[PDB]
Amino acid sequence: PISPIETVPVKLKPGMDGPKVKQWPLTEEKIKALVEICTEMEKEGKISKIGPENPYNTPVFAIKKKDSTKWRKLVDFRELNKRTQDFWEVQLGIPHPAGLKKNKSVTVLDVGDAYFSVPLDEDFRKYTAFTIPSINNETPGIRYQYNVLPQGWKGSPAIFQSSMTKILEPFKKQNPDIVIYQYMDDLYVGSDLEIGQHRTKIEELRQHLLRWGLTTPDKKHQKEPPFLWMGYELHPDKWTVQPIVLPEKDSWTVNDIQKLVGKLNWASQIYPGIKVRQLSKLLRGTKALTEVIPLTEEAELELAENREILKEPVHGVYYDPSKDLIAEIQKQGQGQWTYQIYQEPFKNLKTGKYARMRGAHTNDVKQLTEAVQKITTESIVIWGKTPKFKLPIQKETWETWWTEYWQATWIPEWEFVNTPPLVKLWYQLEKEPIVGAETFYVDGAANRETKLGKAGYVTNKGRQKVVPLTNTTNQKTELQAIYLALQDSGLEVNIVTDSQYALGIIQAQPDKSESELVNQIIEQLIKKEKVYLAWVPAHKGIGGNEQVDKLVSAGI
Amino acid sequence: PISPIETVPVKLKPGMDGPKVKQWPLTEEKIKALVEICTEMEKEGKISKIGPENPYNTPVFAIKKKDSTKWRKLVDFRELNKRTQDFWEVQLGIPHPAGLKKNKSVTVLDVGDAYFSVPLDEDFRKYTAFTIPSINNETPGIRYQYNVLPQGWKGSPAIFQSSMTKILEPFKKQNPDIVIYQYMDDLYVGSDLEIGQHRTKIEELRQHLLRWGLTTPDKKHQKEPPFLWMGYELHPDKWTVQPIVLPEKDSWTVNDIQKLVGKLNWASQIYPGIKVRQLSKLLRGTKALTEVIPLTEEAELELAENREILKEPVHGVYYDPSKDLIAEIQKQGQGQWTYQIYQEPFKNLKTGKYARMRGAHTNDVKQLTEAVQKITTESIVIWGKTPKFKLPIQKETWETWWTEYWQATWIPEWEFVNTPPLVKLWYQLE
Ligand SMILES: CC(=O)c1ccc(C)cc1N[C@H](C(N)=O)c1c(Cl)cccc1Cl
Repeated sequence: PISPIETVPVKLKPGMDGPKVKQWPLTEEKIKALVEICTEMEKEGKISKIGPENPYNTPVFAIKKKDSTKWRKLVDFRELNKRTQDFWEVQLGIPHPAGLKKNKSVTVLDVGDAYFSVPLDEDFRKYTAFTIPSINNETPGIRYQYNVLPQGWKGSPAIFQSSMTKILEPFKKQNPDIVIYQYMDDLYVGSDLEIGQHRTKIEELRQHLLRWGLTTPDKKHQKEPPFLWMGYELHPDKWTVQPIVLPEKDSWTVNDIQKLVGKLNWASQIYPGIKVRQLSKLLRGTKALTEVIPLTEEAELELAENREILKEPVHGVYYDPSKDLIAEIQKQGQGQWTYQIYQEPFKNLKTGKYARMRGAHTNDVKQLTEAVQKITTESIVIWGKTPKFKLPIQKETWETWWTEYWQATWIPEWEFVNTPPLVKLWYQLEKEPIVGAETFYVDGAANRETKLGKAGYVTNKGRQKVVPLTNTTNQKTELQAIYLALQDSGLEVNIVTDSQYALGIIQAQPDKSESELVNQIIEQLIKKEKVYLAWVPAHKGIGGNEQVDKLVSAGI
Repeated sequence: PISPIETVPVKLKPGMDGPKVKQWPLTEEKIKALVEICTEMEKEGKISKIGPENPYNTPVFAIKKKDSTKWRKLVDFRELNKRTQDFWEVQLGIPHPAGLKKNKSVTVLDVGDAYFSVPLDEDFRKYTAFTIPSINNETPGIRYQYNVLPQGWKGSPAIFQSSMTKILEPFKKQNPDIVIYQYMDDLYVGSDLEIGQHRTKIEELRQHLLRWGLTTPDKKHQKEPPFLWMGYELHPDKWTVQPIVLPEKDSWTVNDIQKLVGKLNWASQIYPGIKVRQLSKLLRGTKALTEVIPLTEEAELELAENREILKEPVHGVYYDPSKDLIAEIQKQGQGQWTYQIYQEPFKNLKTGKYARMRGAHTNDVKQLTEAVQKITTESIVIWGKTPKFKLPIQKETWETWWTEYWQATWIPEWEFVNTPPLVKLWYQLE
């Protein structure tokens, strides 16, 4: 059953012609298995035999699935799709269940031969030419040509979709408010009507579509209530991913690990808490899916910490615009945060996680804010709205942050919340130099080639000190030098440096960085009373640097 | 009504196909407003829904330009332009009046609604494709395409260039000593007469416009503290400065001297020949900090000498039309920000400061946005070109809120600075 719908105009890429592939014949029972279909497809009008004119060929395959009772054929337009223009991103984006409205009754219709009913541009047909020679290859004159949308062809999805949207147009007019979503070969119709009253409109729709050439194989409903779409399991008032099982080996590889992370992240949507900090930190090695990565102690305590949640099923609610939106964020540590969005208390709408990776040493606040972002963006993408934010942070601490920081930002409606992992700023460097504090002119370097450096300092009150180092960078030195300046200093101190690099990291006021040293320095910065810090040129710089660096250089 | 007027065939730079930009997700309110607008335009024949065959796209936004009441439909043609207009930058480019800047007073007014009646080349509309995004990717995007001349586009006024000049003559005649530039949907008008006399000459042009066509210059209305009436009045008379400013008092302690010399060494990268060694020598003693040390002799010669080199500086003040203008702003005080425009590092064409009354709306973002816009127009006038902004903010953050305080018909190209510049002083530049 063809469709009387206006076919969209299709052409090839600028100065490009259609495929011509005289495929090698096969005098098998397969050759007859085709005619069984073609000479019943042309009958149904789907295809048509064309004259021995110019129409160029395309590969054909009469293969059938494993034990498939119905010996169905399939043609692959690998080269054609190369020549045909580009269309509109059929399914560019994806609808997230978390942003749907609870419907009382729903039913899914199978639009299999949907593509086989939608017509094709009368001027593009010729490109779909294909042929099939029999036994002694004495009769190659069995050439056909598509009239509807060919399965697996480039435009088939976009067009069909397009056509379909236009076919539902008038239906959702005579009876609007009826939710209808199409996806590939699926039609999710949902309405807030009683089973009977609901099933009424369905048959209407069916006949409606039937009058457009497109047929619905299943009589009424056939798809069982628990739906599986893109992994998502759908229910009238709840959603989740029923199947979410991750096996346990003893010596897996990158190939398996990526998938593990994949599944874990996938579950992040609902399963609150699911972390992957250490679980992924190891994939940093040169990608080789067949290379076995030894599990670490933390990787162990994590997977197990994860499985704990995954072992027990948890669901998600739907959207109700009438109620306001809200989301709460909580810190998990090591740069890992988790968020949950909901309308009704504990009536989880959806959850997720954000992580500042590949980079290092960053303020706790910067993240909280970065977190707010990911969400905001996500909120809008899904509900097209910004949620009220419930986050663990004092207004004051936050205020001083944006007032002190350089990069500009904006955190909308937000309110305070209490939780052990209370995010805050533990220290602040003195703006103006401290008057009654010792001064620690510091310096540090390393013979880049030899890898051996020297860190140390000198004070206003001639209190020098120097400590050799090996197997470290010029940077690790500059930092070490300060840790020192801190160690041997009092409660309130002023420190001078020659490294613009060292300067930054500190001002960032980060914390809990994987870098052992940085931690040893942070803890010092917290204990201290007052702490001023200044910066001056490394080489041609004086102020003392013209004698502090001449003291830390010995070897090359 | 379908106008039988002939169009101009538009061929861009071959080897470069049409734009396929990503439509940023929008607020519900924003989408609906855009739906309203479009549905209306669709009726007005202006635009027409298309099918899948059209694979191209262009960003669309909802602004509140007028005075924050009705929604304005902004379109990010930043790409299409590059694709066509940069080859129509010569093929139909509008020359810039290098005196416009030397002017005493300038006013900018919208004239975008002008191209709405004019038709567009048949074999090109496809590229004008833009999309209204569906929430949560519900349904695919609502796709339309301009049948007439796009507002956001640069190739639009180019074509209208003719019809514009013609209509301008009468005014340009009776009024010779008045300069006029046409950058996109806006017309910049400059005069040397005092505001009162100048403002009246405007309504004149405004009226004259409305006389010679449905070209309606959006009306007048007050807004800020000191009550205004109409038009964005700029005054390029004061469009100059030297925001350097050294400490006229605080130069006693070690630190004051320390931090000082650092900036001066960065100044080396800009103003050549800046002696500080004689000065830096007074600190080489690793002495204690905060120690109030008075200034010496041979060191004092490096202070005043290079303090006058900052007042009158000139060297390579050349602007290359071949090169592009780059402007990077940096957050400073609680209200003030600082921008620096140049085409080549340190070769500062124009440095300026910005600040919005810290109180009426101490919004971090709002300011930046505003600043960006101001900095922009400043260039337009001075060079007739939009700078690529190096923005100190989070990529996502911006793509979320700029459209909230955006009061311009144009959208400059931007980048995001994710690096902390030690270039932040009491009064910083670049
Ligand atoms: C966008 C949309 O309405 C949609 C997208 C993907 C899928 C699988 C079902 C969809 N809608 C259907 C429907 N017929 O409304 C649906 C909703 Cl609204 C809520 C819960 C389950 C179901 Cl099946």
